[PDB]
Amino acid sequence: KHKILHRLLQD
Amino acid sequence: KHKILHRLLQD
Amino acid sequence: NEDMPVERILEAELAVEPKTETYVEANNDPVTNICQAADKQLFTLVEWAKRIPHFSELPLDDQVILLRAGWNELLIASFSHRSIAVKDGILLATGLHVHRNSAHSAGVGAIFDRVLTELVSKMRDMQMDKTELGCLRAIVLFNPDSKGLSNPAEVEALREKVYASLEAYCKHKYPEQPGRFAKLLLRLPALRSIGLKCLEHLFFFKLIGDTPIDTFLMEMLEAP
Amino acid sequence: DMPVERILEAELAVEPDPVTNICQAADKQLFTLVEWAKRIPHFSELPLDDQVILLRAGWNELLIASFSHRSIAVKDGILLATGLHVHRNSAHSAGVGAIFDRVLTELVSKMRDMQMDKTELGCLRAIVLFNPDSKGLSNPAEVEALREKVYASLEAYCKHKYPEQPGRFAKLLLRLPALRSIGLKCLEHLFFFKLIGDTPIDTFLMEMLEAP
Ligand SMILES: CC1(C)CCC(C)(C)c2cc(C3(c4ccc(C(=O)[O-])cc4)OCCO3)ccc21
Ligand SMILES: CC1(C)CCC(C)(C)c2cc(C3(c4ccc(C(=O)[O-])cc4)OCCO3)ccc21
Repeated sequence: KHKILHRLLQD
Repeated sequence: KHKILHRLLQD
Repeated sequence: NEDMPVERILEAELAVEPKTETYVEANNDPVTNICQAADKQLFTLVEWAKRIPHFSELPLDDQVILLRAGWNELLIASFSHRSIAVKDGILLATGLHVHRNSAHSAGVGAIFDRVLTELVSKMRDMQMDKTELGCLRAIVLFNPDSKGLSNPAEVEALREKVYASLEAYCKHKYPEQPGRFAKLLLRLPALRSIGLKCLEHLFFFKLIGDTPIDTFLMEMLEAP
Repeated sequence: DMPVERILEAELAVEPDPVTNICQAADKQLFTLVEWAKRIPHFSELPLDDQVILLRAGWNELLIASFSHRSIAVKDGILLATGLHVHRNSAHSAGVGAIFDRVLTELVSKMRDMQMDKTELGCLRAIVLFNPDSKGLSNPAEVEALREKVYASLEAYCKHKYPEQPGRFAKLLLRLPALRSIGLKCLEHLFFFKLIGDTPIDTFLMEMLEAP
């Protein structure tokens, strides 16, 4: 859904 | 020019 | 609260409150009835404003600007607090009770739900009293950001007088709740957002020409 | 539990066609926005899904608050995170003078007049971030609790730092409705720019504008 936002938050 | 509003405020 | 007495603000609120008999006298288009209530309340909103300390002392053109800029939020705040008295839906100033199912069938369920969740439920949970509601509305009224104000500094001064009196009122009435004053002020951004979304709906109804819109509501919806 | 020193640190650690330049800076600042949030006490403890909800809900307001405060020393204009200065006249010639003027008059000028400091700006942004009304939150009560902790800390800071200004705390909170309105209007402009397809829009900004 939100590739960019999720990645920055998780990793 | 807001006929009603003016009449109500001046009243 | 010498220059901005909470007692006077409460008085203004009680003075335009719909009467019990209006509700009793009653218990078909939901949107039409709601718009009829809005038009009715626009007249009493002027009466209310005149009773707020110092509003009538502002130049006439500024009184006009403040009411045109805030009527939407001012009316929403009013019926939202009025509605904490019922378990669901909203009580209209005409005495009619509009339930969630009716709002959804009418096609305005999302904004109706926002009002119930962000305003009504929050006001009921914290038991916002009439004095507090009155002060929040006065703060909304004295909006120094309104474009065209001849003397925005005075409006700003009036707003500051209201929140000073409100904080003092909260501290004295609810000493056990230190964050109550901030909690009250923090409902204002939600009120702003909801008011803007409500206006979008009103312009659509007006554009369609399907909904009867009375004289005062129409004047408020038509550009300066 | 919510130290103003930590909020101030979050603010500083991230500290850095007119419309094309502005949108480029916005895309750049979205990356740093996430890092800022991670530095706000307890934000990273919230579930991932709620962290996403809070950022997608308040990014416009969060970014506007940041560049507005950064522009307090600028005359009739704003300072972009990319180092570029955008003057009022340039904004008007680009067709966005109205919203630009709202930012200058309702935010930048107000922040300058009351000399809003970085700690206060940080607390207001933290309050904006912890928005319990955001739709979809799995635990709105937790977010509400975090917001209450921020304004409790903010009020204490104001009473300590500015004891001669009793109404300062309220003055700060009352800039939030204006920020909400300006954020909504800005979002509308971004949607319009995307619709027309006349303005370049980078990947992160594009994603934020992508429907749920
Ligand atoms: C658009 C529509 C029908 C959607 C749903 C809600 C209930 C928000 C709504 C509210 C209004 C109203 C309004 C409604 C009721 C009252 C009242 O009964 O006091 C006074 C004002 O007008 C202006 C602001 O709020 C008008 C239209 C709508
Ligand atoms: C619509 C347009 C071009 C009009 C003028 C303003 C300056 C309000 C604006 C603001 C934004 C911005 C933004 C602008 C600058 C920066 C920065 O420099 O930190 C970061 C974010 O993005 C999202 C919110 O605010 C984007 C577009 C516009």
